[PDB]
Amino acid sequence: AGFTDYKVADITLAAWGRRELIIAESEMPALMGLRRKYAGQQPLKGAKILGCIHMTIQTGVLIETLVALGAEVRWSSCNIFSTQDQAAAAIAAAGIPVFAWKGETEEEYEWCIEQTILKDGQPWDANMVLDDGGDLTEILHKKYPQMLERIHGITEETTTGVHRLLDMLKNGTLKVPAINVNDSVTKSKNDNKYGCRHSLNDAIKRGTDHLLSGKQALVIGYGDVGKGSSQSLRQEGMIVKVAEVDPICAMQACMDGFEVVSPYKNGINDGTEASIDAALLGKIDLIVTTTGNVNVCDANMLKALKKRAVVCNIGHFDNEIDTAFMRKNWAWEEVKPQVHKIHRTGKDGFDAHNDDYLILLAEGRLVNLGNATGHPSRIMDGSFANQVLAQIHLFEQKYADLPAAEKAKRLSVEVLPKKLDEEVALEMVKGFGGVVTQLTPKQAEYIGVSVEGPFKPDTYRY
Amino acid sequence: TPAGFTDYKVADITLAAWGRRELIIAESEMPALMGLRRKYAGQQPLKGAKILGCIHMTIQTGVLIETLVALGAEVRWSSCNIFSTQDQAAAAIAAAGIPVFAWKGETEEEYEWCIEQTILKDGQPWDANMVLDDGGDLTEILHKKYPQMLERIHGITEETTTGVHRLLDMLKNGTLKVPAINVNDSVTKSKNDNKYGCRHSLNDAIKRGTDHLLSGKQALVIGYGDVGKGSSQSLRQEGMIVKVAEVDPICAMQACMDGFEVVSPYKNGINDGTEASIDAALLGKIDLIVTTTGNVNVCDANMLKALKKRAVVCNIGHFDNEIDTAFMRKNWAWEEVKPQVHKIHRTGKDGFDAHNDDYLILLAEGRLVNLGNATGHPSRIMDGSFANQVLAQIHLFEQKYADLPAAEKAKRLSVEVLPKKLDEEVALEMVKGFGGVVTQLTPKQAEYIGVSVEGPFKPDTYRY
Amino acid sequence: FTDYKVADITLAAWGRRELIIAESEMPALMGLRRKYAGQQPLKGAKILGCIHMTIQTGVLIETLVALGAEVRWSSCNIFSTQDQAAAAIAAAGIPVFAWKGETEEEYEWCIEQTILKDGQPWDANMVLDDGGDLTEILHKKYPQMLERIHGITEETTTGVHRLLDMLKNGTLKVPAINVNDSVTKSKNDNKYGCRHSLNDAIKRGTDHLLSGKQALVIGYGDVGKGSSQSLRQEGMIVKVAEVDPICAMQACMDGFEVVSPYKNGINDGTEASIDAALLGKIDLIVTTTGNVNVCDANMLKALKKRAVVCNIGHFDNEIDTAFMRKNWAWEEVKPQVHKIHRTGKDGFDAHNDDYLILLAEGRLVNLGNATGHPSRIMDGSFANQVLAQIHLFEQKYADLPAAEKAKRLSVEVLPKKLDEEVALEMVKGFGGVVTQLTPKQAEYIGVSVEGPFKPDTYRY
Amino acid sequence: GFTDYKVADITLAAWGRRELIIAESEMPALMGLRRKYAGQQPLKGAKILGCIHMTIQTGVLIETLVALGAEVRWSSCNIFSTQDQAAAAIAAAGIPVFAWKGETEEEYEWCIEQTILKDGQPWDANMVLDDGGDLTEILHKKYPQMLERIHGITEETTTGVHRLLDMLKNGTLKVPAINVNDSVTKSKNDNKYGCRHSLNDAIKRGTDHLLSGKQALVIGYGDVGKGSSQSLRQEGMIVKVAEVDPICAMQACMDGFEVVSPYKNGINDGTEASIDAALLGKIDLIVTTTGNVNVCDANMLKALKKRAVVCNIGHFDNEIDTAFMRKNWAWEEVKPQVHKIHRTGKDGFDAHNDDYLILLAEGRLVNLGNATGHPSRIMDGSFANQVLAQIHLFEQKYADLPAAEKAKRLSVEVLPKKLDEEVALEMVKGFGGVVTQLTPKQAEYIGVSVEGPFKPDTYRY
Ligand SMILES: NC(=O)c1ccc[n+]([C@@H]2O[C@H](COP(=O)([O-])OP(=O)(O)OC[C@H]3O[C@@H](n4cnc5c(N)ncnc54)[C@H](O)[C@@H]3O)[C@@H](O)[C@H]2O)c1
Ligand SMILES: NC(=O)c1ccc[n+]([C@@H]2O[C@H](COP(=O)([O-])OP(=O)(O)OC[C@H]3O[C@@H](n4cnc5c(N)ncnc54)[C@H](O)[C@@H]3O)[C@@H](O)[C@H]2O)c1
Ligand SMILES: NC(=O)c1ccc[n+]([C@@H]2O[C@H](COP(=O)([O-])OP(=O)(O)OC[C@H]3O[C@@H](n4cnc5c(N)ncnc54)[C@H](O)[C@@H]3O)[C@@H](O)[C@H]2O)c1
Ligand SMILES: NC(=O)c1ccc[n+]([C@@H]2O[C@H](COP(=O)([O-])OP(=O)(O)OC[C@H]3O[C@@H](n4cnc5c(N)ncnc54)[C@H](O)[C@@H]3O)[C@@H](O)[C@H]2O)c1
Ligand SMILES: Nc1ncnc2[nH]cnc12
Ligand SMILES: Nc1ncnc2[nH]cnc12
Ligand SMILES: [K+]
Ligand SMILES: [K+]
Ligand SMILES: [K+]
Ligand SMILES: [K+]
Repeated sequence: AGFTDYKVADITLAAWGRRELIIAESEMPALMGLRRKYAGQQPLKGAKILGCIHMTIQTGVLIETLVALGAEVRWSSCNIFSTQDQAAAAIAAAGIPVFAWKGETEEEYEWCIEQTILKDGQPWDANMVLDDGGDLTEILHKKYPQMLERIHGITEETTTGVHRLLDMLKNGTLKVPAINVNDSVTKSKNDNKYGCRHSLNDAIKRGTDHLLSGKQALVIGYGDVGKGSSQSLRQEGMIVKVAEVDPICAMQACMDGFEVVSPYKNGINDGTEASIDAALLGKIDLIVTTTGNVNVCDANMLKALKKRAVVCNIGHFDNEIDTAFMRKNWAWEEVKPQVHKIHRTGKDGFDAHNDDYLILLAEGRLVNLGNATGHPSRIMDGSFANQVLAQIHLFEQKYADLPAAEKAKRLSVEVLPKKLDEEVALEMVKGFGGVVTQLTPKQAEYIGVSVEGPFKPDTYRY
Repeated sequence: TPAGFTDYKVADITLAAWGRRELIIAESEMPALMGLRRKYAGQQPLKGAKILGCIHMTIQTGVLIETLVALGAEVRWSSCNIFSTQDQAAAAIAAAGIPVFAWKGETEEEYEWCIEQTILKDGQPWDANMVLDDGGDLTEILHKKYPQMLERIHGITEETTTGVHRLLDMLKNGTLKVPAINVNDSVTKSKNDNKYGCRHSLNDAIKRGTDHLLSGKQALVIGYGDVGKGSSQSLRQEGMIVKVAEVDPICAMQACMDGFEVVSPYKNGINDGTEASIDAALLGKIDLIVTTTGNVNVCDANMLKALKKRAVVCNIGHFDNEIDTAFMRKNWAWEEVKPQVHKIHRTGKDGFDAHNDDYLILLAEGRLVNLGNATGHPSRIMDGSFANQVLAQIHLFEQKYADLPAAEKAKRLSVEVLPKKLDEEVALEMVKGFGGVVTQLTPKQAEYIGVSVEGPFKPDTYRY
Repeated sequence: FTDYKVADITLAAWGRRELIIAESEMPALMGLRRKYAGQQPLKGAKILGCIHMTIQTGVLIETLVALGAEVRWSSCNIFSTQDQAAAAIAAAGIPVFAWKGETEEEYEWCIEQTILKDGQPWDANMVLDDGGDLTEILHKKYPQMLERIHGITEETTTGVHRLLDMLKNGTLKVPAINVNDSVTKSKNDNKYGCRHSLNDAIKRGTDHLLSGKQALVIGYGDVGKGSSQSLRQEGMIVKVAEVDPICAMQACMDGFEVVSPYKNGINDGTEASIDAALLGKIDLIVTTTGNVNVCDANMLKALKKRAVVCNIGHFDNEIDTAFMRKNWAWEEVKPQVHKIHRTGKDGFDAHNDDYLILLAEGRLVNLGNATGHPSRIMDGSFANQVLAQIHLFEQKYADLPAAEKAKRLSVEVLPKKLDEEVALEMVKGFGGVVTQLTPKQAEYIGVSVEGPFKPDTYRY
Repeated sequence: GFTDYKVADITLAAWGRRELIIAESEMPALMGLRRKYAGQQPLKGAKILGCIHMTIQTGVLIETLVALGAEVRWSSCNIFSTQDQAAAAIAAAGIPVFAWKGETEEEYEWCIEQTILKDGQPWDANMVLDDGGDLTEILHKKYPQMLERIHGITEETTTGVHRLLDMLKNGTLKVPAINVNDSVTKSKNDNKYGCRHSLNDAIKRGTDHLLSGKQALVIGYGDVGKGSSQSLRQEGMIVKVAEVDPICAMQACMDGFEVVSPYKNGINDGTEASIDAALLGKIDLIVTTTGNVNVCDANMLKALKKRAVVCNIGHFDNEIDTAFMRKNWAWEEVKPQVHKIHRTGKDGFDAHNDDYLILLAEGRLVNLGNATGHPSRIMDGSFANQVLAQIHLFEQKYADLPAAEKAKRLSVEVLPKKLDEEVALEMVKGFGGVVTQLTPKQAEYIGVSVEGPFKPDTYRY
């Protein structure tokens, strides 16, 4: 009542969002377990969290868990297409500041982040940051250093954001410590891999309703996202080829039953059209970029792709695909929101029955969130249980209140302890109805662990 | 070849020409190992090395042995398991003039005697200066029984998870006398050999031992580490309905996401020692149990008593004590079907009825089943592991730990892994052997993600 | 042009964009347009059509029209229409009566609107049907219209069954072609189509993770085979129920555990007969049988809390949804997704944990909660439909003498050569290359180089 | 003093018996018939000439026929498919069997002749069980007087049925036959899932090659090609499929395989120029599954990637042009049923030559040649059908009918669906599966009897 401190597409979607949040709570036992465990302790009482992450139903359950543990938040999405408008509405209607809708312009995206940072035109009294991709983190360091003086930490969701943090640390420009949430095993080897397994073919089906069985796919990259993406397509019956620059990841692709190829002859990308394996790309029906790198589906690749191939990206940022080239040279025909036919016949107009087009999904933005709903609740449970534990840890450490000599000793980018990683995993397993076996004292002694764990040395790769 | 060569003990020297035929085939399947031969033969980096080697005497180990020799080493060899030798591999190596003491079907006494025949030459300690081990038995015998020989040894290169665990325990207790390289934890070993090797060779061994249809039947895999992951896939890809047990909730999470039901042999996961804690309804439905843990007594006597009639029991971890075979020897009658395949009649100890329906089928007497009942991992997978072995041997031999003063020795007494750059170079040769084409980063791309164009491509923290 | 009724005519441009995409996905059907356009084999045909008004059906409709036909069209399910497809067809001046979310009364009205033109029966002479509802209405309510109709081409397993029952009973009035049992229909559409579209519909309705959860698929015919694969490939632990031991054998060999909801498989009506331990572990039940009450009231009571319940057979009586309407409280999550609260009939607690999630109110879930089968699969089914329409229309049964009619009153399938010719176009659509026998090789196996390559008994 | 047999080594009998006793526990449909019909002795007076792979599984079939009252004289239908411990155990039981692994072609013919002749004269045979048609052909060509007294042939496999149908077409078939192959519990169990189990099995035993990540080309996508393709894909091979039948090719595409032809545009015109050399030069493994002739021809063999494996899982070895390889290339035996074929010439080879192919089982049925064929629990279905087929034709007593009645009965038929379903039910119970029973209302609703059959005869499963 009287609450106007938000901006969403349609507040009347709130009841629908609330119904979906109630379903999602039953799919997120690790997060709901954190709510029950810590609600009395209120470990986030006094925390004021700036949050920048895809404003989905799953993020709604994360926000309400932080709030239930005592935090106040101000929220935005980290992508212009990833918000679920009913989730945003349900959060705003609960009295929580959120600035997010599906289909933002770049200008609106920046404005939404700014509305979390500023309250009534002045810097909010923020003391914690939760980020996915590093955009909020970057704006705070470049534009609001006085705010970082009073911030105790950053908890960063995703591979790309972690890389940006490590670059700041290397350069001496990171102002507050961070937890790399991505590299919990219950994040990286759950969300990044199995989440894309679930949601990649999901988004492609919703966008195009194409049969995938029997068609040819090229997955660029075979890290955690590339592994999950390749499985998402292979399990549908696609004939999947994999490209990689890392020979260890390429080895895994071979042993997993994929043919490893390069878009470039002998894998040498010298910028000429002559370097493109036109015979290979002329047979590809679907290309997916998974790298976190720049220009891995480039202009000459796009020119050589089979007519009517689908082009999409599931890495964090759209510059994996040279969409700028396509905006400059080719005519875009909107099929429906986040689905565009790109006519390679020219820039000025198109024939409605032209056969020489590509289908681009989500304008090159994260395709699982742009054309579907991203990862499912029961996977995001893992990632967001880690986020909550990381917020608790850094808020309780109170870095901003430390003397300068003590700050220097704690300015780092760290992961959560393996014991907590395991405790999140156990809640996930119980959610499936799995029954973990308890070591006898002799067995725990034999392999050199405590019965309650941790069960593996920190070097273990799973 | 050498005139009058008698410094070996194998089952049947007439298998040597067959073994050599298979070695020549394997060379074509092991491009990383054969690349090291081509790259380093001229340099002879192992000239002067005298390697004690203890690892399964397979055709794949033959190619490893002849790679070490080609690079300048002398070796004396034994198997690290009583059932894992391929007799034609041992024969071909002996016929090449290489001391080898190994045959399929050793007794435990013969197994120990074979290791001692590598340690000893003409009744006295060989002047060994390198060790290559798989599981730590030779490492243990040297420390326990021949500690003075370790004064001349520059390093141990240890193949497998269990062996590394034993080394780390020695290091922490102050009992390890020479530095070691953990070959297991190269990604081109652990995430190639331990996983994909078992995927290939578990169902292979079960088929050769039993010729049982696997499709449609119920399996329980104990463990979901690298071997458990590969083993579960070996069975699921055949159409088994696979359930997975784990103590590690992270590994259990992966099993659930990989499409397996995660269960415990014990009610609520709690073993209280009693038969009442066994989930007898679960175990009464299981057609196949596979242990993969590297732990002790994970398929215990009460589980064995509860298993479905005519279930197959096997172990693919390094040591046989994963299964309580001792209980079965004490209480139940063993009927050999053929070598390494026994029906174990639960009707009693003394005799058995030839037509009794209440038996279990034990493979390889509970020893590593892929090597006991088939041929272990294929050459193209062992290529990764054994390329790492050669590089580790070169590294420790060139470091010359035994020649350092006692102060410098304390600084280098460690258990280390190979650097990621080398791991990557092994993988690249493996990928090329499949005909795969790795893409080269542009300078701008390499700058963008913060790597060199030549690698390494991942931080040391990366888990693949 | 006002001779239509759709949800929103302004969706026409969107539907037309998707029809142009779908044409590129349907080489067999577009090949028929190109090859028969000159002949106009359906010139003079007036086709009553009743099948899911999807984008794929739009390409079928426009193929029939391109070959000379006139049509009047309705959907064969209340939830399966894609409104943009219906709009695009209406905007092309083709009469269609169909929208997503019809009531049962509106569904019947829509069929009647195809049957009647300007308050009088249309001079129809052909029928295209999916499930047999239009066939049934013509026989029961408008039998004199059947005196001018040359044949029926029936799409699906349930409709074929209904045709054979009338043939057996002497009540079928016109000849029919069983389109379902072309191999490029039954062993393409019924199986692979459900493989594509079942997990699709479950994700769109619930966004549930499927990996690691327990499913029970009731049935293992073609739909059950495809459905089981749809779930297993996502990582579900899939159990299968069957009454047919041969289909059950296939499930075992395919790597599924075969179970019954009933102790020892005996469904004697009592709660005591339910395997409550089994059902208490199931996260998802999918019915695929074309039978009645295979997910019954006692099974629904025993199911794990928050399990998903859906049906991908033709009719919603596979699940006892009437029991649930009578006894439990329905909370709509969003269209075609309902939480059914087992706490009672009148009202519910918004935070109650004891509910089931029913998709599409028990109607065909792939069409109700997603878009049904993809264009490239429907290409096979609808190429057969066009060929079957050409064949019956040219036979001109309604014009034959009575004794000539008695000899042609049957339910037939298309010849194998045509089945193979559809398959060849589908294979070419994937870039596949079929090998041609040498004369010696064809002699050796006793076939012609042209084919057909298999005897009519071959099961593929 | 039983001497009416010839096997490799009779001392293998005890080992064979141990394996028969295990296989009995894996064959519930077949052992179910043994228990059901033992008292009635429905094959009393039957005298069966059998020609089928002398495996442990065939051992259980033979002893089921004998337990039901039959006498038999047995041979293998392939020179490499016998399991010598199975043959020894059968001989040691007093059953005439002439079979060993590694027969020459002359010995193969001699073995069949030893079943046909007893003490130098025609045996008083009155039934035939065959797998591939060689025994059936010899009887028709050489022993027509014996066929006058034979009541029927029960034929196991696709190729043998084709041969029967050709004879029926030509009016040369002299006795009726049951096509056992086309029971669903045979064709869609044995032909498909049996090859799924045993193809990668045989390749591993012959070569120990890693299959994951390598390229395979499967020629054919019928029942054997479907199972074979799955055998390789499930191991992680990248599997391409060739077909002449566009419906089978459509299935391969929808099952997630790339469909390719060895020949450019699929046109096999006999020229080297017609070979897709780029494709063949990428293939690590080629498997023929067709029942056809020369589907892996000389020009394909010349074009294959160095060190590719070549094998055949169709009934006969002429699927591959091995004659060409014998005539032009040097053969190096690696071990029994594994040969390197050196494409450098005919007159000897270099032991370190890199340009060779690996041929398994000299192109004969590779699952049986290099491993043990299908597993017992799959063969259970096929051989339950064989037993039922033998009972049916023996009880019809065709040989004793008047000429006019023979004419009405001379046919090639399948077993009725009710039997096919009952076999399937015993197989499902063997897995612990529980089939649901229709209610009366449900049976009425779909128009079937509660006991079945549940499908019309047109149903394809
Ligand atoms: N859409 C989602 O829901 C989602 C989920 C998790 C992460 N992500 C994002 O996806 C991206 C990848 O994440 P990750 O965890 O898999 O990282 P990763 O480091 O595990 O994998 C990236 C891979 O790309 C490869 N690569 C780099 N440049 C390449 C090139 N030119 N050609 C081919 N391969 C190349 C690398 O070798 C590496 O193996 C990041 O941007 C991450 O933030 C997205
Ligand atoms: N046979 C082969 O070819 C082969 C190859 C590689 C390694 N190995 C051997 O296999 C064993 C396992 O190796 P790994 O690399 O997988 O090790 P790992 O540590 O990766 O996996 C062992 C797993 O067992 C689980 N576990 C332990 N005790 C358990 C119990 N009581 N119940 C259930 N799960 C339990 C652990 O949680 C762990 O995840 C070692 O002995 C190793 O030397 C064998
Ligand atoms: N949704 C779709 O897109 C789609 C596509 C094709 C067909 N269908 C419909 O799906 C249904 C099934 O079609 P089909 O082609 O698979 O038919 P089918 O005859 O091939 O299979 C139905 C199966 O259900 C089994 N069954 C019957 N009663 C059972 C019971 N009580 N418990 C367990 N199993 C039982 C039968 O034994 C049979 O194998 C029909 O209604 C058909 O019209 C739907
Ligand atoms: N080894 C075994 O255990 C085993 C088991 C069953 C059958 N078989 C034998 O295997 C063979 C195949 O049996 P099936 O049941 O699969 O028969 P099938 O008729 O179902 O399949 C053979 C397939 O080969 C295809 N084909 C023919 N010539 C071809 C060519 N030149 N190129 C590509 N494809 C071609 C046909 O179109 C057909 O689909 C027969 O000889 C049969 O007797 C062997
Ligand atoms: N559903 C989701 N919600 C929030 N962040 C995500 N990242 C990937 N999927 C997501
Ligand atoms: N094991 C086996 N025994 C007999 N015939 C077979 N055909 C295929 N496998 C067989
Ligand atoms: K979601
Ligand atoms: K091996
Ligand atoms: K569709
Ligand atoms: K066998």
